[PDB]
Amino acid sequence: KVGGNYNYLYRLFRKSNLKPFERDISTEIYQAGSTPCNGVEGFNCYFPL
Amino acid sequence: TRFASVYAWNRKRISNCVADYSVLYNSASFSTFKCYGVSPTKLNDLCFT
Repeated sequence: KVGGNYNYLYRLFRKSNLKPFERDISTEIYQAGSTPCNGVEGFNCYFPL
Repeated sequence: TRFASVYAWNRKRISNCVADYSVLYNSASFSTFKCYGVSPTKLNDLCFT
């Protein structure tokens, strides 16, 4: 019951397996710039949050 | 290029052959390419009926 609809965040990122008790606060847009992104750089911009 | 209507969608059954999924996600001619349930990368390492 609050208007803060953009204060609770979760991640859909993959290929980032995280070991027990580590933190990854690096907030970067996903741009592989290589073959595994449809072969084009700048596309597949997956927002981590 | 000859594709049927949405109400008369044609069904093609493929089985008993080796499937090459590398070309599918490595072609830029597909504007939209999304897989539900299974990641496209892992599809090359799984076998089905």
